[PDB]
Amino acid sequence: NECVSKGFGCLPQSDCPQEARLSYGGCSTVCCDLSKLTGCKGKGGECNPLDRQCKELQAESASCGKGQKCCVWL
Amino acid sequence: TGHSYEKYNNWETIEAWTQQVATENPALISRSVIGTTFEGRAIYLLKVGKAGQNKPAIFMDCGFHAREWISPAFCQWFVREAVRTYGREIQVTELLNKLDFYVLPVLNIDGYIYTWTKSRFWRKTRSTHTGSSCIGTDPNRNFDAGWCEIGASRNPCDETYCGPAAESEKETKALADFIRNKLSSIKAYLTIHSYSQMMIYPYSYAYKLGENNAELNALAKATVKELASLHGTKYTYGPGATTIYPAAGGSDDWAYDQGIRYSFTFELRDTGRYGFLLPESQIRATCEETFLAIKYVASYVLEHLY
Ligand SMILES: [Zn+2]
Repeated sequence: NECVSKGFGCLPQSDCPQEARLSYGGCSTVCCDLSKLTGCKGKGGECNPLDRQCKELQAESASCGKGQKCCVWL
Repeated sequence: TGHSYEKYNNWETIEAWTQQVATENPALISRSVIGTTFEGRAIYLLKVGKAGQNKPAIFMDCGFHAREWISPAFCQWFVREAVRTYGREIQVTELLNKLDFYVLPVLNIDGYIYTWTKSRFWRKTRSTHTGSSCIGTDPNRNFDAGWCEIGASRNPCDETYCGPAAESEKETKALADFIRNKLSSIKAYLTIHSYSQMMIYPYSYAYKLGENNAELNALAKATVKELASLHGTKYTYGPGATTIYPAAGGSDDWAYDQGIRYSFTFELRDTGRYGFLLPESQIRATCEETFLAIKYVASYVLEHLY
């Protein structure tokens, strides 16, 4: 797995924007430059309702939109 | 290109490694299959310890959650360190002569493979159940411990989905079956996750505390100090519901309610800079400090048998 050996990871196309894609093999989806992702999901987070008690990734909560915040499940 | 203890290894390499380590260390390591994943893959368990009569045991698992790659990396590091230092450091010699360690390097194998070749941040299993087209259940919401009551989603598509029923996943049923069968010998249960640098004890499915609470808190406080000895890494600790978040159906709480009085969840490095994507260059230091913690807990358990 070239993608992972080089220190990156595989993601579905819909989760890896064009500028972040890489040419390395190993993925049945696409190799992604994970360090260049932004937003909750880009950090392994999940957008949840504001009243869900969680460990919030606060810097990414704005990316979740209205009534939502970024939780990272550990 | 082959196994390394300071790189993340794909499942095929970890699987090969489990046999190798048994073959290379016949007096200290044997390997078992405790069951099979949703996709039909053998789930391996290593028994680390020297043959003896009626040995008490400590059960440790890694790889509940697919994307938490440092967790399986640590189970692997633990096995090597134990055998490397057996008959050379007095503490470890004593531990392996009087105790067995069951070490489960990856539980969620289907998920782990999926993060390697398809989607790096996958968490759940890869099962399908009737009633939903979404895939996967959170194995750490799938145990019979306040099952699906707080801190768990009923939506199959969510990351904390509890499943259609407790032990709906072959992986969690296999783990629970194994522990139930060995209950009279298993004295501690340790389950390795990442990230956030914490050591957590019951309860996560409610805000209640164990009968044991004061002792668990003191033990945690002492082992995080021991962990910090090496590289200064700071861990917090406490009961799960208030320290991390409510999370019903966890394996730590389930094991504790079976009568295993020492039951902890470890959350390894880091605190979010890399998160799940902990760089390979941090594997050694993370594993070294974590090893000190597990050793400390194991030695405590040896002096507090029940
Ligand atoms: Zn986890």
